[PDB]
Amino acid sequence: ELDQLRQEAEQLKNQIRDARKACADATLSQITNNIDPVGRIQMRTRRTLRGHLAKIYAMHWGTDSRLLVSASQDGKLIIWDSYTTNKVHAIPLRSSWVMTCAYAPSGNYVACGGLDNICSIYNLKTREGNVRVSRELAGHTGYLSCCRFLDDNQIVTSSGDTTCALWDIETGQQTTTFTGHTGDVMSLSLAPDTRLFVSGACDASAKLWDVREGMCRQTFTGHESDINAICFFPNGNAFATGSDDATCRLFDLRADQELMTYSHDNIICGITSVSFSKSGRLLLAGYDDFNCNVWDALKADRAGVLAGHDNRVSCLGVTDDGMAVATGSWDSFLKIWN
Amino acid sequence: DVQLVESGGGLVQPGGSRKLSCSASGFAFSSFGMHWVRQAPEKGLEWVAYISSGSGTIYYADTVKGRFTISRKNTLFLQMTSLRSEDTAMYYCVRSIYYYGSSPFDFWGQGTTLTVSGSDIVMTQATSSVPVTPGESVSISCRSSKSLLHSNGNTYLYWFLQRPGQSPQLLIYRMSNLASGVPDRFSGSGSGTAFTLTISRLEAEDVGVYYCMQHLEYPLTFGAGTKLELK
Amino acid sequence: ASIAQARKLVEQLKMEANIDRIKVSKAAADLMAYCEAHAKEDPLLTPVPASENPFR
Amino acid sequence: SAEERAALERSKAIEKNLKEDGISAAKDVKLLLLGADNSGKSTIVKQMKITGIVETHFTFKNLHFRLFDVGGQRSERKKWIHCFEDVTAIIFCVDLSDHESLMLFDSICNNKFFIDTSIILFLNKKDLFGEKIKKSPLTICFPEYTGPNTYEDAAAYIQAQFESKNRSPNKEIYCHMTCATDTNNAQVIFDAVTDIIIANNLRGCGLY
Amino acid sequence: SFKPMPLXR
Amino acid sequence: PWNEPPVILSMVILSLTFLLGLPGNGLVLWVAGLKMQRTVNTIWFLHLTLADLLCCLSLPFSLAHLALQGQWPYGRFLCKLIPSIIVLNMFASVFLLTAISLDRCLVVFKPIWCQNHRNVGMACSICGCIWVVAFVMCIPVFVYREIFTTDNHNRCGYTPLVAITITRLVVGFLLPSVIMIACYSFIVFRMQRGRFAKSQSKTFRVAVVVVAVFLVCWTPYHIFGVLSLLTDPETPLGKTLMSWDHVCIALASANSCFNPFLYALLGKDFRKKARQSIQG
Repeated sequence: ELDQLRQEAEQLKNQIRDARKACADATLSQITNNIDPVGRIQMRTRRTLRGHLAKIYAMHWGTDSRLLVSASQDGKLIIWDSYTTNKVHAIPLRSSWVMTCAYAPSGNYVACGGLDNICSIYNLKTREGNVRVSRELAGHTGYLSCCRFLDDNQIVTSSGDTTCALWDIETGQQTTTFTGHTGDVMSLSLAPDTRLFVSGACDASAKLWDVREGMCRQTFTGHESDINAICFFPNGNAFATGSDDATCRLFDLRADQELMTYSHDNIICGITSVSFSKSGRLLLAGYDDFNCNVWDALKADRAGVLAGHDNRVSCLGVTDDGMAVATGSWDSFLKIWN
Repeated sequence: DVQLVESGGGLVQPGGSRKLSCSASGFAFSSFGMHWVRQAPEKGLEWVAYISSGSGTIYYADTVKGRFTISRKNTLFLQMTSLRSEDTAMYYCVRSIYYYGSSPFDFWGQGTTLTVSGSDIVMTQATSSVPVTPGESVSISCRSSKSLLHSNGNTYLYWFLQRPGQSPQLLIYRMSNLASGVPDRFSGSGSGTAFTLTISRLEAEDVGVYYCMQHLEYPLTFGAGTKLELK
Repeated sequence: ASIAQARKLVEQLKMEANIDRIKVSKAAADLMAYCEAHAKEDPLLTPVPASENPFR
Repeated sequence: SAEERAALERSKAIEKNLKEDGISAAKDVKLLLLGADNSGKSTIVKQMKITGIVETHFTFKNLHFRLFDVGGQRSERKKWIHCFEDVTAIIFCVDLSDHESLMLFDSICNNKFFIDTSIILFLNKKDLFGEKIKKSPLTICFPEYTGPNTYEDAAAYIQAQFESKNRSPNKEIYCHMTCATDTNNAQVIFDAVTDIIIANNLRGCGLY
Repeated sequence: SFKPMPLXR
Repeated sequence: PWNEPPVILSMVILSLTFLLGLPGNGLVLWVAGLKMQRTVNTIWFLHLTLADLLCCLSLPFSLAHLALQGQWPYGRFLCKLIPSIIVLNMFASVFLLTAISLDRCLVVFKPIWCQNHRNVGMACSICGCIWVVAFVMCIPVFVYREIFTTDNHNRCGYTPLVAITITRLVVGFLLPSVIMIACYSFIVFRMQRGRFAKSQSKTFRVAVVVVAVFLVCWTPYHIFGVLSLLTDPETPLGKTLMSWDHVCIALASANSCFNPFLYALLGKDFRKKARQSIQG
């Protein structure tokens, strides 16, 4: 009966492909060919955050668009004041092999994980002054590649053991475990309503999970290599995935397929980070080629380049008000662009 | 638990000297700025000295400079010299960590009664006593000679509540932010120079004297203190 | 072992295939509408003058 | 700023601590420990004193060795092997008395992040290798192995097979044979690391 | 006496 | 202006030194100060290029002094300071070369020590002490600068000489040259023991070219300096020495422009950084 099940899976995949191709009546380019291009987008390094001494692997903005947490393999997580360049917190980590960091939307907590397979939640607003490890969420058997706070109490984490987990920080237990990826889940972005999230794994697929039910609603397989970054469109009805194939692609949740691909002939380095603008018109993608390219998300043409990093840019983030974009890089420098 | 116990207060002959310790426990003392705030038996609060984290910057009041010395085993010191007759007061120990979004002056010490035998921002609370009943709304007011709003947008007005027989508790910091643990019934508002602390659904635990303090520049100046009494 | 995995895979494929899909033209049209409705308030594609720029 | 001066003072205070901690961390020699499963990694890491990554740190002749055993990461290296691109050397352990190791060594010596990093190669279980040679010929593993079936020549052939998987001239492979009934592994690591340190210092000065 | 030296001596 | 071969040769050499030293030192200083990081290797290069750049900026003063054939138009303080800042830059360059060679030998004969007790702070402290030593060596030359007419114009110049010349010779040639040769010789000798036999052809060539450039830039200077003591003036044996002295000073100043192509630009990583920073 194994062969029958395999044939049923193959025919179901064929049916999904036929349904997705039936809805592609007109591509995104043939629709947005009539809009004026944004032209050149000249962004200048307004601030440079010179605090880290090793490669920066993660960064995250505060919901107030002023605080930024950064994670470097120096063993530190520094909370930055982007307006004044000041350092408000320097959090020493038990394990220096940190590959992700998150900032709670309330601003009271900071998450951090990496090669220790543990997501550590840090209390920024401790009554006793310093920052203390409120919780160490140890349930993953592989490296934690991403983590995002749903609220002060629950966090969704992505791990290199092909699983995504939803936690309850008060009890430290996996409320839900999302399974179905066949490769290391490398990226994760939560929707604006945080009722569902997408994860990009190394099997060149991105799955649309919903946190409440714990089931993979949709699967988007368009890439050719490992997906390194993922980010929702501001409306929450689309997302962009940047892979090691040196291309980042736009997917539609409702249309269930890709809308545009952002690739250039003179680009061969893979994507490391992808972020959208406040209105979603610009797609800022970080590259291993030491540069960040601004893409016109609708015209699929480069509107600018955020050059000025001496090594691969590992992270990128646009503030909630869209005022600025922060890029961290392997040269231990985080630069605010505007 | 966070605790600031101070000792070294008592009867001192005029012209002498006395050192006041401030033993801290339950918090990271090294990363906090420390203040000495004195209160005369019949008057309101009066900022005395401040020593920053790491003993970087030390500031003294106009009538304290030269005579006193603040230094910081998790303990802080105030080495007084040439104690006049006006130096008799209760001396409080205050922790005032400073970063972006921090809440300075959020914890005050118990206090020690020490009975001894020009261009500053003047902040005046015009009303000194208000009659009020529980369940009603009482609004306290305060003014400042200089605008407390800075170019960064923060207005540095602080509201403290000294309940009868207790140490002051921070209610509102930077004129609009409700401190940790303070009930939501307390609200702060103002515009540049004139500020108003609004209390809704007054309870019996909110009876006391309220001070307005500016943190725009040193020396920090306290208001006279609007005393709210029950019935 | 493998039979359970195949059964889970086919169940997941059926559930995914039983989702309603809108036209790609409609999906692109709503993206265009969102980008045009919020274009005036996007501080990155139209630079904000240094008076209102916090990073001046 | 008004009281942003105190925030700036705090920022400087913690920046000074960041600089001090970086200075303190720069003194430690970071070694990445690799090899196949049950290849003698645990034997050498449990003989020189002291669940994702296991860090074993020790001091030998005024050198702090930060040794990372990353064998517990049941995933693909390419997604986290760049975290270790700053290691001084790669300690590779091979079990003689047991092709997978050859493929792993070829992948890790020809990695883009490890072009200049040198590999300190360990060939454990020498005595068990000799006993197995006395029991079974070494031609079983290597079909193209022609030569005497003595311990010395077979062991040298294995070492040459391993040393022939590298191509970058700017790195050396230090091969040592251990019977696991010995305590000279720390000295072997120390002398190889001293050679690597002088080489990297010479490259940093442009003199090499 | 006087030994007019160059600039760099 | 008075194109005698001794002085026109020095003028040509000095103008070339300015022309290929101002951009050569400027680009290296810019790259190593802003484009590149502040590692221990870069500290010595940064300070050495600062000294060479200071020599280049003070070079048009020597050009003017040669052009006017003396006759210092400035005051007493200017003639007491400028031919002291010139010497300060010139010999801080030599001391920084010696420090570079010492560090190169130290990272090879004491590698375990050069990992624990070798930071950017130590390099910065050593460079500061080097600058202090150069200033201290420039005091005998800030004391004795005097102005007296003795001619139609007022030529500026001056134990007022034997002690300063002998101390300058020792501390600026002998110990620098001896330390440089010993350090580079021991680096070359050590590079013949394993993993370095493939090298010791590039390393030996680099060491010998560095020491050879240093010696051919700084031996005529000291040779003429010690010959001026034995050979009295007002005679052709000594008049020719004074005429040729401009060429010797020009060579010692030319080292300042030779240095960026021998120390900072041999670091292929810095080569790539400078290549990327030179476009646009």
